[PDB]
Amino acid sequence: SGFRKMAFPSGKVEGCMVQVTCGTTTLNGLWLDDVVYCPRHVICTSEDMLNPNYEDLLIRKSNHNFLVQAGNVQLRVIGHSMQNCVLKLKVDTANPKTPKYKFVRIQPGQTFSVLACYNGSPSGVYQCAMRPNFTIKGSFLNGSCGSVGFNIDYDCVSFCYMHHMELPTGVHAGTDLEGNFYGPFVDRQTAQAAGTDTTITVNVLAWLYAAVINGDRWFLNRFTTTLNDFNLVAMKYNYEPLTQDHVDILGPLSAQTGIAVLDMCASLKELLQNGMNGRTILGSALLEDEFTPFDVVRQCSGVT
Amino acid sequence: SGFRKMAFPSGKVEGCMVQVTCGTTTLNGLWLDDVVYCPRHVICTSEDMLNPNYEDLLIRKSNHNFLVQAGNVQLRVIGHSMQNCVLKLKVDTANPKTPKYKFVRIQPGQTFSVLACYNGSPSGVYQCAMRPNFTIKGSFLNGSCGSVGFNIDYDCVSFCYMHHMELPTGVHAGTDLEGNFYGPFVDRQTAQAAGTDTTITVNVLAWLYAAVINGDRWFLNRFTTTLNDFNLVAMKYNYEPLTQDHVDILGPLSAQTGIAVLDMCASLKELLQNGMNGRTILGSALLEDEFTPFDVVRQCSGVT
Ligand SMILES: CN1CCN(C(=O)Nc2ccccc2)CC1
Ligand SMILES: CN1CCN(C(=O)Nc2ccccc2)CC1
Repeated sequence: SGFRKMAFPSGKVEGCMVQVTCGTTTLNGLWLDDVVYCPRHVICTSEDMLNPNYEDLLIRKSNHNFLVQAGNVQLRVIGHSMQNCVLKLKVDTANPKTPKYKFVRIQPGQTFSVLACYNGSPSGVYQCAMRPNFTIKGSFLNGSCGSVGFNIDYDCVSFCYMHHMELPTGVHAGTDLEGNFYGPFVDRQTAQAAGTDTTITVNVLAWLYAAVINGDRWFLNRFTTTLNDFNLVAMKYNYEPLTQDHVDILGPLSAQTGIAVLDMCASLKELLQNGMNGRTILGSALLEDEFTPFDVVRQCSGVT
Repeated sequence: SGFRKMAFPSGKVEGCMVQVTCGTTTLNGLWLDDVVYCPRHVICTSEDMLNPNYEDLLIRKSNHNFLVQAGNVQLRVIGHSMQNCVLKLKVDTANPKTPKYKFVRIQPGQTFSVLACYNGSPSGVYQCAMRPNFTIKGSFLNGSCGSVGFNIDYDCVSFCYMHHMELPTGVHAGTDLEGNFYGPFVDRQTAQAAGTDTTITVNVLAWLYAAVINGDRWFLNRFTTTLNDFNLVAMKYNYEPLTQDHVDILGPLSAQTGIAVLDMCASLKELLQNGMNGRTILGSALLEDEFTPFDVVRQCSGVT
């Protein structure tokens, strides 16, 4: 029993983190097989970051200008190609600790673990969500760029995020491992403002199921509702619309708890309309939206 | 920028997790050098757990009755001794992945990472605190016993917790690695009720410093207070008393922020007396007490 914001074990990813240095800029890289992945803005001075022409900047760089260090051993760079907003540095040694892996572009509302790194060294690990406005609310200081987000499926690591940017508003933007930014963000130091940070409604409902399962039940009401009724209320509170797909995904939690999904929606509606009145749910005073229904099934069943 | 509930990288600890089976009971063990540490209630049937005489139960057990599996390779048990509420199983092989380590008995209010395991396999990692009533609010299902709490100091892992018990109230009790329970708890299935779960006041203040540092400032008031005045208010709200030691520990955050510790106390006093009025601080609607001042210095400085 008990319900925690829980990251995946980071060890498989620790074993992939390296330091990448280009001139004066040092940041993190991901060593998988004989390729090191890192943000292409490694080739930028902070001055460059105002109006960087990455192709032009790259002409001046050789393989020997990219210093790649895995612990205290240097990796030889034998090639590099810019793929979108990532550099792929080919090195002459395959990472002996390469786990089984995929690159997956996640959808907004999807959760993942971040291993925050500095100089190719892990500082810590925490569970995030891709917000509906394609930002993440990370913890990232200077040197954290190249820090990655991942999921683990038994022994396969699916890398979904590489950290690139902090917006002037202190939220974070980055890419998939093909170097495509999530949302409208670019690796430029400029006015980029995130859209509305909506609540991930399906994740809130899953978390309400996790609460009931762990004994926090005070918020269960006598009411039900409909998707359309629920959604009129959701929208007014900057919650994402709930779809039949969302209802289908919550099915198992519904079955296990014997609480219909629309009944729970109607519990959630009253919480929105009436607030918590100083009460808490799994030790939170607001409605948590960074657990997916899969996260809730996983942690309430003990998947390893 | 940004502030996250952040666990240590779990990889050094992943490499120590094994499965221990005695008859029908399977749970987790910690393999360091040629010793595997696990909860002594591995020798108990759920029936035993009502009124277990561990010495008597142990007479009937041989080295060959303790099945120790590290991945899919069995470890030979060549000896075992009961030390308090832990079994130490001597095995003929030293764990090749043994990191630098200590056993440290932590104080209440101290934070640590848990690597939740099932059958010697890590499921996830999360940051806890030892509550002032010596419970932790964990996430632990059947088979999680032997899951450990730790801190990392660069490359040294200080193991502080081994998980043993869930109280009837769904909070967790366990031991240091010498097998001494934190607080008044025993490995018996009975009426054990935790005391008052007080708020770790020094941790709240550190978190208020982390907020200011990350730009959340709305709660900064024009007032100051004194330790005695603050404490009259603290006590009424089931906050731990604040001591000069606590003030001394907050010194660096005070220096960095230029907010005197007693000024921040007086901000915290108004928060207690006036609530949040529907506002949030680092995306929380209550006052977080599971970051130590050291945690706040660490994450705001990027220690690896
Ligand atoms: C911008 N360019 C792109 C091409 N390029 C390479 O090095 N390519 C390469 C890739 C894999 C192995 C060997 C060489 C130089 C920089
Ligand atoms: C309860 N007893 C305690 C003694 N004991 C041992 O095996 N001790 C041992 C320790 C280290 C190496 C070899 C033997 C049996 C069970």
